[PDB]
Order: sequence, then structure tokens, then C-alpha cells
Amino acid sequence: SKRVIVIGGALAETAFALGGAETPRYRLVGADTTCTYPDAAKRLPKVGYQRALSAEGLLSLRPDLVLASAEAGPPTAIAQVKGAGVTVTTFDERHDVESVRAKITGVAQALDVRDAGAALLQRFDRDWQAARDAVAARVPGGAQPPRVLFVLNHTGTQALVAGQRTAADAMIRYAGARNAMQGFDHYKPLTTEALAAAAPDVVLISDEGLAAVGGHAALLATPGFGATPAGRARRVVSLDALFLLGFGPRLPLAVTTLHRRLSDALA
Ligand code: HEM
Repeated sequence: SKRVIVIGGALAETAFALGGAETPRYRLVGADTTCTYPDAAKRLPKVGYQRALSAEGLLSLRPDLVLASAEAGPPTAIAQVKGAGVTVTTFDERHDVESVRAKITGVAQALDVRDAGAALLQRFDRDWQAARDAVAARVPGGAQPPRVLFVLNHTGTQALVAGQRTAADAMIRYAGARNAMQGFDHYKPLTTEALAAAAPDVVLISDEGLAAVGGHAALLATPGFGATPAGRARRVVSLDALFLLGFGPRLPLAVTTLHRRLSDALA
């Protein structure tokens, strides 16, 4: 009965896994375009994109409650939605396990399925221990931690690269590798010099980013890749964007999948 909109794919994932989607107290009525999992989230109508929201886009679905990533914005749109008397409950994006725990627990609370939350949390904590043990047992590539560059270019308009304090940086480290980009936070444009300075062994990119530019050959013919080990060896790994970067209940499997795929590419 209370109308809910979720902003941030991980939060929608959590909401659905928890059976919080269609209950007598809370109905999920919309989401942003990062909400692609599970299939029920695909079906929700969309308000826009997490980081380029319009207040009207959100408000046209008449929400009573918004569950929102701390990275949702711009800030004026979030503030306009609160100013419209809508409750907005915000979740941190600290890119660690505590962040996912707070999503599981916080979404359970906001949606009033606390018990399903405790069961998912417990199951998550055990999967996570299994993921960490599997990574600790083998450095991907068999030698030193490989240098991994993350390319962010979801729509193909502008290739960006990941520095520190990003989901990508955290995922790279969790998977037993090192971020080839060092010395700045967040994202900056991909340039020939940024590639040469980073000298990656592997290029990581989302499935969607890779397909937006036309595939592996288009990516590697980008000027500057030829001077990098990853470019000479044509080493490109891709995962679904939400799965890789979302910091949701599938974090353990994402970390293990990224670990496995880095190893395959390096052997
Ligand atoms: C100028 C355009 C865009 C910029 C600059 C951009 C920027 C970003 C950044 C900074 C992140 C977080 C990455 C990290 O922490 O490592 C991200 C995550 C993501 N973005 Fe975008 N983005 C753009 C467009 C899009 C569009 C159009 C979509 C989908 C239609 C998309 C889907 C995603 C997804 C699924 C994630 C990860 C999960 C999430 O954030 O909820 N982005 N984006």
C-alpha cells in the first residue's frame, strides 16, 4: 500500500530477495535504470538514471518512500523530492562489506521484513567468507598482483578510468589484484598518457561499455593501448556493470567471478 521507489540497483536486488517488493505494507512501484536484477526489477517503470535524476521523473510515480544510494543525484533532485513530503532513506556507498550489510539490514527495516533480512545477512556473511578464502588461496596469474585498469564508459560517449574511492578499485583489490590507476580519487578521462602511466596487465570493463563501443577490437584500437601490456596481449575482461560495481547481495559471487576471470585472462 505505501508506494516505494528504489534508486540504485543493489537496493532493488535486496528489496526483491527479501520478498519486500509486493507486501501488504509496501509496494515497489518504480526504479532507476540501474535496477536490472532480478527480472521483476526490469519490469518496473523507470524514473531515469541514478546519477542524473529529475525530480519530475521520480514524482510522476507518486512515491511515499524512496530508498536511495548515497551516489544518487544530482543533489537538487533529491532535495526536491524530500521537499515534496516524500521520505528518502539513504544508504552509504563506502564500497566495502559493511556497506552491503547496511543495505541488507536497512532495506529490511525500511520495508518491515526484518526477519528475512537477518536470514539473508547470515547467508551473505557465509558466502563472503567462502569468497575471501577462495581469493586468499591464489593470486590471479600465479605471480605478483596484476595491474588492472577499469574503463567506465557505459553509453560509449566518453571513456573514463577508475582511481581510488570507487567501487571498481575496491573490487579489483577484493579480487587479489591492484588498481593500475593510482594517485587520484574517482574518475578521469581516458587518455593516451593515462594508459601509458598506468601500464595495465589487464583491462576491465562492463559488458555494456564493451558492447557500446562495438566489442573487444574497438576497445583495443583506442589510441594508447598498444603501449601497454594489456594491449599487446589483448587481455580484456568484462562483467555486467551492476553485478561488478553495485555492492549488493551478490558481492561474494562477483568477487569470485572477477578473481576467476582475471586468472583465465592471464594464463
Ligand atoms: C555520462 C554518463 C555516465 C557516467 C559519467 C557514469 C558514471 C558512473 C560511475 C562513476 C559509477 C560508479 C562506478 C564506481 O564506483 O566504480 C557508475 C556506476 C553505474 N552506472 Fe553509470 N554513468 C553514466 C551513465 C550510465 C547509464 C546511462 C547507465 C545505465 C543505463 C549506467 C549504469 C551504471 C550502473 C549499472 C552502475 C553500477 C551500479 C549502480 O551504480 O547502481 N550509467 N556510473
